Amino acid sequence: EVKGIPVRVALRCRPLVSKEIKEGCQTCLSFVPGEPQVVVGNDKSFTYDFVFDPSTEQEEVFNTAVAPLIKGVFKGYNATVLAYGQTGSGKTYSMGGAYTAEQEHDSAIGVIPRVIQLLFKEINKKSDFEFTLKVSYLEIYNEEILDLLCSTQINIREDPKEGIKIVGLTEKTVLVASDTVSCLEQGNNSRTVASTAMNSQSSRSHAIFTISIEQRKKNDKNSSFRSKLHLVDLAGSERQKKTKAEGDRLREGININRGLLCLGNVISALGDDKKGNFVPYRDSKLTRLLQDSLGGNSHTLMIACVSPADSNLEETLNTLRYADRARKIKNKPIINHHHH
Ligand SMILES: Nc1ncnc2c1ncn2[C@@H]1O[C@H](COP(=O)(O)OP(=O)(O)NP(=O)(O)O)[C@@H](O)[C@H]1O
Ligand SMILES: [Mg+2]
Repeated sequence: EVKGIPVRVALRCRPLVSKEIKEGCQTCLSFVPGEPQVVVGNDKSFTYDFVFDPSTEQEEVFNTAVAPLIKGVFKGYNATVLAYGQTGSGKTYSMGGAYTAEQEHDSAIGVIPRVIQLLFKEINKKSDFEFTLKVSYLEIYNEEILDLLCSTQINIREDPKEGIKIVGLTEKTVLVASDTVSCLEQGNNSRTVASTAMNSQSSRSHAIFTISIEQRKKNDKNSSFRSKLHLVDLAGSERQKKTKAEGDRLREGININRGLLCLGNVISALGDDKKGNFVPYRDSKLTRLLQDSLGGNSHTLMIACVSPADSNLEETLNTLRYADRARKIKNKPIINHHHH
C-alpha cells in the first residue's frame, strides 16, 4: 500500500565505460525484462518506478519518465527532476548538463534540452492560453551559490509567508525555444568542470536550471498559474583513492561529499516522516534549495544513475539504497493559483 504522492525514482544504468573495460571489470547489475527491478551483485533486488538498462537511449528515458512530469506544469504544478549518483555514473549526460549548440539534433541530447523542446511544443498547442517563461541557472560550488548566467554574493533568505528567495540571482525572460536553450548553453559554459581519474569532465558543483512558468487564459488575465520547474544536475560522490585528486580538486571533492551527506540525511529523515519529525534541510545550501522538491510542494522525479561495473559495487549499492529511500518521501504538490 502506497498512500499519497511519492517522489518517483528512475534507476538508470549506463553501459561500461573505457576506464572500467581497461581495469577488467565485469557487469554486476542484471535486469528483469519488462519489470522495474534491478538485481545487484547477482543477489540483492531493488524495485523503482522505472528501470533503464544500459541499452536505454536518451529519448526513451525522456518519453517514459520525464515527459509525463513536465506535462504537469501545464496544470499549474511545480516539478523537479534531479540526477543523483557516483562520479562518472551519467548525471550530466542524462540531464544535458554539458549540452552545447554543437549537440543540436544529436539523439544523444539529454533531459534539459528535451524539456525545452517539449514546453514550446505544448505552448503552441495551447492556443487559448498565454505564457510567460523566465530562466535562472545557478551552481553550488564549495558552499557558495554562483550565477551561471553572470559572465556580488548571492544569499538565501527565507520568506516567512512561504519559500526560499535566492537574493541577487539573475533571470532572463525567454520568448522561444532557441533563446531558452541559449541560456542552457551559456550556463553550461560557466559550470565549474575539471578532470579527475574517474571523470575527465567531472562536475565540481551542483547545478540547478529553473524555468519559471506563468500561464493564463487569454479571455481572463486576472487568474493565472505560477509555478517553477527545477532541473538539477548534482555533483557526485567521489573517493580520493579513485580520483587521485589533490589540492583544489580534492577540496572540491570534500565539499561535494559533505553536501551529498546532507542530502542523504534529508532523504533518510523524510522516509519515516511523521508529526513532530525534524528534517535537516538547513544543513546545506543544496538541501535548502531542494526543500520543496523533497517533501513539499512539487511533483519530483529522481534519476538515480549507476555504473554497472563490479569495481563500483559499493558506491552503486549506496545509490540504490538512497534511491529506494527517496521513494518513501511523500510530497504535497498543489495547483499554484494566483489572482491579481
Ligand atoms: N547512458 C550513457 N551512455 C553512454 N555513455 C554515458 C552514459 N552516461 C554517461 N556516459 C558517459 O560517461 C561519462 C561520464 O558521464 P557524466 O554524465 O559526465 O558523469 P557524472 O555522473 O555527471 N559525473 P560527475 O559530474 O563527476 O559527478 C561521460 O563521458 C558520458 O558521456
Ligand atoms: Mg557531472
